[PDB]
Amino acid sequence: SSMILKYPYRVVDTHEKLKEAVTSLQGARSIALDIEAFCTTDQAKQLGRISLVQACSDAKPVVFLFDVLTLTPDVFVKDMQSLLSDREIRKLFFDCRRDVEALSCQLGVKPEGVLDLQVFFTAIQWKLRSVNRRSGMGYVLKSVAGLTRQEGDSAVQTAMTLGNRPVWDIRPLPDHFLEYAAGDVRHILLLSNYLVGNKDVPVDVVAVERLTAQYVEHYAVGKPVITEADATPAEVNRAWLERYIGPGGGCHFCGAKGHTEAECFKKQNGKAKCSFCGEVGHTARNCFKKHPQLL
Ligand SMILES: Nc1ccn([C@@H]2O[C@H](COP(=O)(O)O)[C@@H](O)[C@H]2O)c(=O)n1
Ligand SMILES: Nc1ccn([C@@H]2O[C@H](COP(=O)(O)O)[C@@H](O)[C@H]2O)c(=O)n1
Ligand SMILES: [Mn+2]
Ligand SMILES: [Mn+2]
Ligand SMILES: [Zn+2]
Ligand SMILES: [Zn+2]
Repeated sequence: SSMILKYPYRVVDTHEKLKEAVTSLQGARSIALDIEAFCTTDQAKQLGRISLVQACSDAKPVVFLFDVLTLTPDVFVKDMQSLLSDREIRKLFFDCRRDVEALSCQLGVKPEGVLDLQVFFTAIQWKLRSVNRRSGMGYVLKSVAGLTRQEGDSAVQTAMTLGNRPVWDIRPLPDHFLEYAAGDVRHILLLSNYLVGNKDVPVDVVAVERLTAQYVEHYAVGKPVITEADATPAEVNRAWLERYIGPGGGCHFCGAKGHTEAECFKKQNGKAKCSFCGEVGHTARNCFKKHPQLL
């Protein structure tokens, strides 16, 4: 878990390095994936030109940064297609919608065996609280693993937030861009250890796989997606949650949707609080301090 965050990045920008990277990823059970794309003038939904594809698997302690721009999409696809198409190797994503659209549109490939960890988290929230909101990476790492992320380089982040320039076109890439690019795939693989193969997780992995497959089918159609699967960008389709995860949950104490019994203020505020000694759990009439004859 802690070891994954210390994986160094290896830039893959030659045919020789690509063949070696493929060989490693071919022996994996799970591969975390992400993309860095050109920032657009529109700042649109559809990702710009693919610059990097980031990969980090369980087979080797390393983050591959595939320079798709240098290699070209044709070279990258020829060596990575069957790997991406192999359903026996799980492809991990954190919000896969735009990435899947980009892989379909720009690279001509639809990945198989996809698991979307953002959707996984929302599916847990649906099961327990009838909440269909998508949460950011920082929130999910905190909530699931207890970690607080460092946060990205601010000059890198400001350049992306401005969106007046491609940013990821420039070669060679400076180290603080390469480190920024490598960050999310480390976090994704780390999250999979907490969410996948864990009996305390109240949703089955196969159910989230099938829910993720609906996203992949919707977003990998060989062309730009006009109609979104979700009502707003920061939520998950409720009918899809109903179908693949089941009914939404709620508080077992007060009956309300939006929180669990462990978070319930009505439960905690409703407990007996001793007016004489202040302790929760008994009243003053049953207090041993106030009434030592009881002890
Ligand atoms: N405009 C938006 C707003 C949110 N989102 C998604 O919803 C998540 C939660 O965003 P908020 O932090 O705004 O709640 C983001 O991490 C992102 O995946 C999006 O993709 N587009
Ligand atoms: N943690 C929480 C959150 C909400 N609640 C209660 O649940 C009810 C409905 O919650 P919302 O206000 O989120 O809709 C309210 O009566 C609120 O006080 C609670 O008792 N504990
Ligand atoms: Mn992404
Ligand atoms: Mn990223
Ligand atoms: Zn409650
Ligand atoms: Zn007392």
